[PDB]
Amino acid sequence: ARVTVQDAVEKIGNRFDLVLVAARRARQMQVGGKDPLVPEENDKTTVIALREIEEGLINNQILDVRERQEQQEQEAAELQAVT
Amino acid sequence: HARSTGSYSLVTQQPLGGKAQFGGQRFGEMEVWALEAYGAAYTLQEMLTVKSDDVNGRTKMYKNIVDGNHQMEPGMPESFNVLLKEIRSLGINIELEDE
Amino acid sequence: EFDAIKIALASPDMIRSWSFGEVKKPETINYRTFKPERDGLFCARIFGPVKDYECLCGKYKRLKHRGVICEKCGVEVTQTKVRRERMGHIELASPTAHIWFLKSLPSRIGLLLDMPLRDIERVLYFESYVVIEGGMTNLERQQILTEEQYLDALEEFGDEFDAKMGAEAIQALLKSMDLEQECEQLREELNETNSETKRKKLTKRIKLLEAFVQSGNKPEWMILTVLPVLPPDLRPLVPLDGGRFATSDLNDLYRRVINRNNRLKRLLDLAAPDIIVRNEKRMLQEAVDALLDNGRRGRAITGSNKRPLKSLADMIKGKQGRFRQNLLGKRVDYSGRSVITVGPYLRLHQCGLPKKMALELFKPFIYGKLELRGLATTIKAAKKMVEREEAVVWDILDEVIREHPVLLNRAPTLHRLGIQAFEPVLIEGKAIQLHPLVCAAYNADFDGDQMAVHVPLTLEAQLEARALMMSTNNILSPANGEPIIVPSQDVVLGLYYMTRDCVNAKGEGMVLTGPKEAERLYRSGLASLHARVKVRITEYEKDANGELVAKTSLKDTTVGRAILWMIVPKGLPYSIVNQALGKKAISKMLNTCYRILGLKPTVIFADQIMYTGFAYAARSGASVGIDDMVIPEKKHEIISEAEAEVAEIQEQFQSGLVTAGERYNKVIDIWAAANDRVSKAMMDNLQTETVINRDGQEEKQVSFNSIYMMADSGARGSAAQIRQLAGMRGLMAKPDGSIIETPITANFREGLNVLQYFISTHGARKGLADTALKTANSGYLTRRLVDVAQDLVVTEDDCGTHEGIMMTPVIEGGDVKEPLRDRVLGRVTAEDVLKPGTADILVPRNTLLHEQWCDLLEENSVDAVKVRSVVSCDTDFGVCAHCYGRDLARGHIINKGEAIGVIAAQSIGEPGTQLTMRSSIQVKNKGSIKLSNVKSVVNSSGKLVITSRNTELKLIDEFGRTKESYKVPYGAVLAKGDGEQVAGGETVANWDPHTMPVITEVSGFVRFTDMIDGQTITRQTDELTGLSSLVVLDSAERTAGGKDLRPALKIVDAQGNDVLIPGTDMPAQYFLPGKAIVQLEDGVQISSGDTLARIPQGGLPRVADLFEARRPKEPAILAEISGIVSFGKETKGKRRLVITPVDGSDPYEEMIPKWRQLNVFEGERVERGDVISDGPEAPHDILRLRGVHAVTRYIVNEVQDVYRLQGVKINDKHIEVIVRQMLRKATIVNAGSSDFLEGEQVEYSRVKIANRELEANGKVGATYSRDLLGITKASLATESFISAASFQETTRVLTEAAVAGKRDELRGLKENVIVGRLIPAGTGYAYHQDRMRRR
DNA sequence: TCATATTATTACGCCAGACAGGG
DNA sequence: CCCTGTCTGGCGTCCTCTCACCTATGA
RNA sequence: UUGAUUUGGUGAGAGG
Ligand SMILES: [Mg+2]
Ligand SMILES: [Zn+2]
Ligand SMILES: [Zn+2]
Repeated sequence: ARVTVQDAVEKIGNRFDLVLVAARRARQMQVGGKDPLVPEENDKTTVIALREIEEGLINNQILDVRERQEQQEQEAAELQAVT
Repeated sequence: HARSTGSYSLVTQQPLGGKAQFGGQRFGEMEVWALEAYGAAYTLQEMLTVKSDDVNGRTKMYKNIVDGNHQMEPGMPESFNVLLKEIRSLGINIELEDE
Repeated sequence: EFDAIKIALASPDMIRSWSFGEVKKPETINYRTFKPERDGLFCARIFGPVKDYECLCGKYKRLKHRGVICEKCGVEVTQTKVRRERMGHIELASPTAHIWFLKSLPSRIGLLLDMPLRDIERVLYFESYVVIEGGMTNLERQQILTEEQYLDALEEFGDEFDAKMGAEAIQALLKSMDLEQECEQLREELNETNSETKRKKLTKRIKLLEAFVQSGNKPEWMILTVLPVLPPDLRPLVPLDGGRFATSDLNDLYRRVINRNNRLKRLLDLAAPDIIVRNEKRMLQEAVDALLDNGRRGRAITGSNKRPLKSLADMIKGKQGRFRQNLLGKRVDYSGRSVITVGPYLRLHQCGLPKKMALELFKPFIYGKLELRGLATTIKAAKKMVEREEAVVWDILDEVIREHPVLLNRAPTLHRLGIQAFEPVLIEGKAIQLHPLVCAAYNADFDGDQMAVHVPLTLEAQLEARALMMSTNNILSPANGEPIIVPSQDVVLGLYYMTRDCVNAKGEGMVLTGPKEAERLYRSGLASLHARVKVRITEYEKDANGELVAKTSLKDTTVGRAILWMIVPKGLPYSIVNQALGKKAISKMLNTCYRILGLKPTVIFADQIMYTGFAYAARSGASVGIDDMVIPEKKHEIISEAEAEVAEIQEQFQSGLVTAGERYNKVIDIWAAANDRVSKAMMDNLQTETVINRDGQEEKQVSFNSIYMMADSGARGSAAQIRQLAGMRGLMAKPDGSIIETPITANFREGLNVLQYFISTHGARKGLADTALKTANSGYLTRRLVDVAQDLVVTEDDCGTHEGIMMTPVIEGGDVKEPLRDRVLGRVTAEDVLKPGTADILVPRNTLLHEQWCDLLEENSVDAVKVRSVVSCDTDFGVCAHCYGRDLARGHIINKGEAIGVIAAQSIGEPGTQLTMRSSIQVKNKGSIKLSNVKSVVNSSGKLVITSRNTELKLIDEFGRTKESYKVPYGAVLAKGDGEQVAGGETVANWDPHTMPVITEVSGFVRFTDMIDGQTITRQTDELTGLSSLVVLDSAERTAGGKDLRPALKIVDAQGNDVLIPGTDMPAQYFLPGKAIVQLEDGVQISSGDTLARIPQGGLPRVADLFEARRPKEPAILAEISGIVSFGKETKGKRRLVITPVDGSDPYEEMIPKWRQLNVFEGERVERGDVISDGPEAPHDILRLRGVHAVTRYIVNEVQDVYRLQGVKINDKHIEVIVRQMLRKATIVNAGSSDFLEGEQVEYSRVKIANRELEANGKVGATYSRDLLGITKASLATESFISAASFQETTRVLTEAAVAGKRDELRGLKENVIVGRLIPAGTGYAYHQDRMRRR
């Protein structure tokens, strides 16, 4: 559940970047393909995003690392499927 | 009273006003200043582009909501292009510059 | 997608390139059928087909050949919205000059062709002729010609001679006007003249002459040749309910211009005579000028009935144009509105929202959910399901609500706490249930209020509603540090009845093993809620580094304090509940909980406070009766003693012993004294009326009277309201402004009779009229403030400076009003504060001063802190993060991005409603004396008299801080001296303001220099005393033969030689001013401190006159340069004053209006920032004389005095940043090696980055001068014309921007609210960082 | 029905900004 | 020629709800 | 491809 986002503001200390990081993550869960890193208590993708932020496993650096890993996986998939 | 989507005016692309006309709430000037007072840049962007005026934005948004994709494709408000044609209908050459 | 918006003039080639066809015929439509007109205003070929992909007449009724245009239709083939973007053009037969460039004040064609507006209009309305390159005749180029002047010239210069009229002639003049040539001439003219007026008249003409050459704007583009017509879709022709078409006003305007243009083409075909085509072209000129901006010419045209019809400029300007009505504020889908109600079961992050509104606002989410499950197929099926409202869509609705916030909004939103985001809880009902604490943020009572709900659609908006705008996140008001979720009215009564005590109850003095059995003894019926009792409580004090240490003890407390201790979180001490808990105490309870335990315990503890307050206020049964308002038994004898006193005064009035004004003053004084005595009688009779015994004799206590707990708790009520319900209700005042001598001796529990209620209605009708007219000025003040701010975004982290204003505590002359901890709380210091002992680094030089630092400042008794202010920030285009300060609603520093101009403007203008609209020095405390700005001398008796007017008398305590301050005049009798210790209440100063002392420095004999009785001075021997005095005349009463004679007194020795000033070689002569009377006559030896002559003599519009920076009517005059001073010419309009500096150059002077009582003598040396007369002082003089920090201290003190007189807490950051936005423009003094001009006004960030990129080179920079513009002149003088056009007058700003060819690099908040994109402040600051990086 | 085209009331209160007048 | 009355323009609060009323002419 | 007119504008009154 969710009442305040205060710990998520503590771990991403800008309070304006929290919205952007959790929005990037909640778009990775909504359309999205991806599955959450945290157990869901029938919370929506907003609260699951912020709840991932509070326990310190999603920030901007982890999302860019995962997207570089997916870009390398697509690169290796294209190279190993064609050649 | 409540409004999700219905009819609008003629001159402008914004929703009608009142209850006898099935219309939405005027999100006035001081509410825009109150959203600027927070960091509500995306809430204000859908509050004056998708929810109100931009016709391509609101049809894409209704289809995006009912597909299950909360995402806005904003575009430019229609009443600002109405402003451009009313200013341009003077002897004034107002434009929109480089990419 | 696109950068800046460019505005320029419209060439006739550009207007033909916009166009799609010439609009000929004025015929609108057929009107008997449905078809339009071919080819009239609403054409087919010129614009497009009414129907989508259809020839209106007949061909193409499918989707194959989109474009073909047959001869039978003369129609394009595209979309229904294609006509909204397409515009037509009217080939104006006769040229017509634009009204926006002919009447803009100043006119664009008025200061360009060097011709007066009057003469320009004469020729323009076919009433005067104008010459154009005549030839070899005796006539100028600008000189005009009349009928008689032309007739004679016609017969004279019949050959080479040109003299046309109207726009045609004007056009030629502009067309044949070598811009470049004029530049040099004008520039050379400005450098070959000294005329002040001319200089300004030449610099304003050359500025608009070189600006036209810088852009691609031609001089012949001012006159309209190819008038453009607005798209039909934008001038819609819809019928109302009936059979007629309600036509727009622009169709009347365009149809008249086309009717007249067709008539003028036909008359130029037929070769009508001169006067016919002059009237025809003049009617076309007036028709075009009425189309563009109606009513700027003489009385505006009208269709139905006498009301004028609305033109294009009236579609732009005004409160109902496009900016203020459709681009800044829009009507909004997914929105709702209903009446609010309480619902106190809520947690403060959630609100109640009805099921009917919830099913209407969330129709697309329900459609998406229904389509996901598989219950239905097509969208229609889902719309039938929710139109029928079956049994399965309510589970769908509870599954779309759950974690989806909504924006509740009360309709007059003044500050940012009036839009807050909640989570819905569904309501059987039709009313929004709103959590009560949150009401004190919205200013929402429940007397019929309404609120709007808005739905954040996208995912970033749901996250902004949860992470920025959630109601748990707004628990501190952004104007200050005070909590805004303070418990308002019922809950403080429940607490004040709960945590209190009485001297005997059930369970007096029994001992309890915990708070749990305290509540168990209250519930079972064995003790009372207020019964004093030793309990054993375990308070957790967190004295280690983040570790909570338990200490358990026995507190002598009550039952209610233990029950309320069951709700307090762990870290707070027990002494927060040990007192009686009114409203100030519960506010600081929540404030100490927020400062210690953070946010989440403070949210859950605010809810538990509200729940236990409501529950024990329900258990209290705290009614109000007729017996609760206890009448004083002493009230009738007080009224009879006052009646005996007015009887004595009127018996003196019958015998004429006293005056009438002294009678009125004595009656108002005794009724004020009797009113205070009646209030003290009732206040004793309410505050300690209960007297109950305990085990023996009686003992008194504070009362449990109901109206007294409603007053003492601070729930609702004060001293004045409870005074008017029991004691007499004062002396009400008539609308003349003066008070009424017969008061209203009857309260409300006794009956008012008729006259007393009528006087009461005077006093209350004035208050209702004041609020209902005050609110307009309060709202317009908030508008001007958020449009001068509008741009200022926290955009750095350190500006890298060492300058900042000097925060001292403010002291008016009473006790120290606002302590230093209120002013330097959460503001980052400029240099490191020295500890008051000696040279210690107490705090470092860039530390935020939160509460722990401010307590270590209060322990050391720190004098004053040099702290960083927003007006000293060195950041180009924004404010750095340290020079702002603390976040104010967040504990930390301001984040990179958060818009501080808008929250500051709202925080100053939001209390605009609460504000109103319409001898010697006696010490109070006991301390040490200190003097500043002092040059003094010891008199003969010993009292240190002062030879300086501007001396500040401070009372410093034994610790080092400054506790008192006063202003002591020139020549006062100080009972004390420098550095001395006094007693509390001892008089330390004395003077006579009705007698300006002309006291000396040295001793000697007195001579009358230039003092001749008969012309200079006069003989007026005193009547009632006999001790005469030679009365000095002024320079106006004596005649012109002796008017040049200046009477004076110069002190000599026993021989006659001039005793010199100690320090110089100049004698001490004192020139006597006008209206003086000589006290000490000739031959009398003098000393210091003895006179040489007798010289006899605000609420809200104050806030407006400080921010708008008006001048007062009689300003205090100052000196622009230091040095010696003297007088001048005898009364030619004014009386001169010449200042010659000691080392600096002489030629500055000023002609003082001689109606002022001056301060300076002839032998006085002045300084910049030193006063010459007295009264109010304009801020421009502060800015150009003392400094920037002086004017920002002047505005923040002169407006915190209004906000403190009415009792509103606002931090000074907001006034410092609106002061920054006032003085943002500057003027050049020395142009230097840059590209500027001499007296050009340029904005400060521009000139600073210019000479900071030139000074980093070898070249030395440009030296500016700052100027203070008032807020509406400063927001209309911006480098962004949309920012200055969404605000006041759009005509002036759009013509200035058009003829300058101005460009709007958007870069602010309101340009991006207009153009429809992300704000460059909040969440969008990362987006604008990205876009500014990727260029 | 289908072109023809504009006249006999006053009663705000500052507050800047530009303009002819005169010592 | 620098003060100066005098005249002309340009402001004047947001949100909402109910009702009625809408150019004359004319061979 | 499955449907339609107030906003426009005035005046008066009301709510917070
Ligand atoms: Mg109310
Ligand atoms: Zn066709
Ligand atoms: Zn700074």
